[PDB]
Amino acid sequence: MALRTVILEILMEKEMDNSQRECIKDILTKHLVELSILARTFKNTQLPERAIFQIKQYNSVSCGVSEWQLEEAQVFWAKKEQSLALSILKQMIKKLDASCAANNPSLKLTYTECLRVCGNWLAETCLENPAVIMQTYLEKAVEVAGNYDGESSDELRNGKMKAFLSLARFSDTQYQRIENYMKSSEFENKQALLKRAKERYTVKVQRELELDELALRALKEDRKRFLCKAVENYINCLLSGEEHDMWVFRLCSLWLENSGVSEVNGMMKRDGMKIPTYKFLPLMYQLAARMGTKMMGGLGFHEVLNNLISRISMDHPHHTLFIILALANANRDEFDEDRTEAANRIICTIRSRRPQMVRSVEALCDAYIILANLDATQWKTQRKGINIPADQPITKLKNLEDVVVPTMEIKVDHTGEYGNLVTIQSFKAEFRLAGGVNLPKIIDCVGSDGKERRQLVKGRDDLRQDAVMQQVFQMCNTLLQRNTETRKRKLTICTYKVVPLSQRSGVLEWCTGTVPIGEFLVNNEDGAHKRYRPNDFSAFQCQKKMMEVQKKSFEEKYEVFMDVCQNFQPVFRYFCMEKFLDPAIWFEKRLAYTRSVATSSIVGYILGLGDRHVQNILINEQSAELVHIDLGVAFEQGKILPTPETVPFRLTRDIVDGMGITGVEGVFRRCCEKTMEVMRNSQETLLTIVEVLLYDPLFDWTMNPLKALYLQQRPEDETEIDQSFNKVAERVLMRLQEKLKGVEEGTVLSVGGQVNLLIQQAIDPKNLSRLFPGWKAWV
Repeated sequence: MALRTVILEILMEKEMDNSQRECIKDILTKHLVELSILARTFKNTQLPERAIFQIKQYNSVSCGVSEWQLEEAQVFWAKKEQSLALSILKQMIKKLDASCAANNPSLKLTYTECLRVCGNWLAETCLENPAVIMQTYLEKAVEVAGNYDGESSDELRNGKMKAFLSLARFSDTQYQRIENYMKSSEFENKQALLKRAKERYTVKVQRELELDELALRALKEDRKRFLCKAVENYINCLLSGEEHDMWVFRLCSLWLENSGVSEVNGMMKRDGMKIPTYKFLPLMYQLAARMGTKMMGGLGFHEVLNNLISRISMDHPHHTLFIILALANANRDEFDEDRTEAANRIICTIRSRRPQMVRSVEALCDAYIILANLDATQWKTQRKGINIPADQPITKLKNLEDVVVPTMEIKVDHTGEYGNLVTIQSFKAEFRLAGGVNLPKIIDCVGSDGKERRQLVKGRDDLRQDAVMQQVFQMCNTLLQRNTETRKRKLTICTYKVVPLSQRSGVLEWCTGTVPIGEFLVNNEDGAHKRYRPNDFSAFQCQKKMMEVQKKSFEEKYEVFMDVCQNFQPVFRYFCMEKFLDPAIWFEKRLAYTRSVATSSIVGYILGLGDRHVQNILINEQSAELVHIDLGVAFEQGKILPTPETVPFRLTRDIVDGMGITGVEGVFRRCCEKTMEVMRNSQETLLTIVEVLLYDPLFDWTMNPLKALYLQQRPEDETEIDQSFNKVAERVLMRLQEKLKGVEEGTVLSVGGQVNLLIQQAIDPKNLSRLFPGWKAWV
C-alpha cells in the first residue's frame, strides 16, 4: 500500500505534459479508490480515511461523474457515525437520473449500485414507514427489469449477478415480513379466538375479518410473485454462478411447506426449473433426502411436483440419479407413504427410458444391495472367536467377487461434467471382523487402479436415522467456504464417506486406522505403564462410582472424585505424554489436531454434541482430525436423560492432553470467539436449515421425543403428539436465539464472556459429577 501510494504521488507530480495524462490521473484516482476498498476489506479506521483525504486533495475537485457518494462511503463504515448523507445519496440519484438519464453511457452499473446501496441502507434502518420502502422497492425492480441485459457492460454476467442480489434482497425482505405476519398473525388469531367468544360486527370484527381475508390473498399473491422471481434468479444463476443455494433451499422448503396451494405458481416454478448439471448436483444433494420426506399425494399437485423433480434430476444422472435410487430403495422387506412408494416407482420407470445405462445400473444396484443384505444376515448368525476369517461360503463369495460391473457409488468428488469413471471390478475375501453389537467386516474394496476402500458392512440396525449428519457436515463445509478467515486459519471439518443402504443395513468406512481410545488405554495400563491403575481396578472403581451415584446421596461424591483424580491423573497424563514420538514435522500437527478438537467442540456447542464412548471417540493416524460418530444426542436429548443434566459435554482430559498451560486456553478462546463472530452473520440460513431438519417425524432419534425417546433407548445402551413436536421446535428456535446475538438471561454477553462461561461450566465439578458414571470414569 505504501509503495503504491508513493507511485501514485510520483505519477501525480510527473504527469503535467500530455492531454491523456489527465485521464491517466483519473485512473490514478480510481486506483486510490481501489486501495480504499482494500482498506475497507481490511476493516481499518485511519489509512482509508487518509486515502479519502488524499483523494479529496487531489484532482477529485473537478467532479466529472461525481460517484464519490458511492466510492467514499466510509463516512458511515469507517466513521461509525451513520445516517448522514442518505438524503444526499437520494438527491445525487435523482439529479443523475434527470439530466444524465438522456445521455446514459455504457456504465449503467452505477445506477444498479446506487439502488443496491439504497436498499441496504433502508434494510439497515428498518424504522421508516413501509409505504416509502415499497415505493423504493418497486422503483428498483422496474429499473432492473428495464435496464438488465441491455447495453454491453458485462451485464450478462455482472449485471445479472447484481439483479440476482437485488431480487434476493427483495425476496428475503418479503419472506421476513411474511414469517412475521404468519407467526404474530397466529398469535393474533389466538387473541381473536379469545375475544370473539362473546358470540361480524362492522366496528372491529368485520373489519378484522376483511383485513384477514384481503391480507391473506395479497400475501399469497406477493409470495407467489417473489417465489417466481427467486426461482428465475436461482435458475439464471445456476447458469451464471453459485452463492444462491441458501435462498434456493429456503424457497424450496417454503414451497414444500405450502404445498397444495398456488397450483399455477407451482406449475410455473416447475416449468422454469432449468439449471445446469453442476448446480443441480448441489440441489440433488438435498433432493436425495427430499424424495423421502413427508410429501404424500397422488391426486393433488404432489404427483406433478414429483414428476418435475424427477425431470429436473435428469441431468447429471451418473451419480445424482444413482444416489436418489439408493435412497428410494429402502422400503423393501424382501426376504404409510404408499403414495410416495408409487411416486418413486414412477420416477424410476421414467428415468429408465435412457437405454444407455439406467436399466442395467438399477438392476446391478438392487443385485448388490440384496447381496450385501444377504451377506450380513447370513454372517451375523454364526459365532467364532476373536478373529473370524474365512467368509467364503456365503453368497458365492460376493457372486464371484462382483465381476466387472459399474461401481464407485460414492464418488465424493461430485461434478456435473461426468466422463471417465473408476471401477471396483476386483475384490478380496476372508475379512476379519471388528467390535460392536453386530459382526461388521473389514472389507477392502480394491479398485481397478488399486484404490482399496476399507468398508464396514453392517445390518439389522437403524443407520439411516442419523444419515443427515453428512448433509449437515456438507452445509458446514459450504459455510466455511463462504467464510473468508476460515481458509486463512486452515479450518477443516471431519467428513464421512459412508452411504447407508436402508434402516436395516449400512456400510461404514474407515479412513486410516481409526483406533479408539478405550482399548488403547487398556493396553497402556497392561503393558506400557503400571504402579497406579490397571484395567480391572479402573473397572472396579467405575462400578463403585456407579453404585454410589445409584444408592448414596450427592454428598461424599466430590471427595471421592477428587481422590480418584489426584491418584489416577498421571496415568493418562503420561499415557498421552508417551505418544510424543513426534518428529520435527509434528510441531504443526500438535496445533492441527488441537484445532480440530476445537472445531469439534464448536460444532458441539452449536448443534448439541452427542455421545462420547470408546467406540465413539476415534483417533486418526495422520489426518490431523478426530472423527467421532456421536449420532446419539440432539439439542434437547441431554434433558430426556434419567436425572437430566445441563452440561456442555467437554472433557478436561483431552484439553490437558493437548495443552493445559502457557495461555493455550486463551489462544483457543480467541480462536473460538473469532469463529463464532464470523459464523454469527447467517442467522436466517441457520434457522431455515434447523426448521428443515426438525420437520422429519420419521427420524424420531433426534429432536423427536416419543415416550421419552423410548425410555432413553434403554438408557445409555443397557445401564452404561404434534404438540410435542411444535413445543420442541419453538424451544429449539428460542435456544438458538439464546446462542447467537443473545443468551438465556437476555443480556448480550459477547462471545468472549459466553465462551468463558461455557468453559467454566465444563470445568466445574458439578457438571462432570452429575452426568453419568461412564463419563465420570472418562474424567
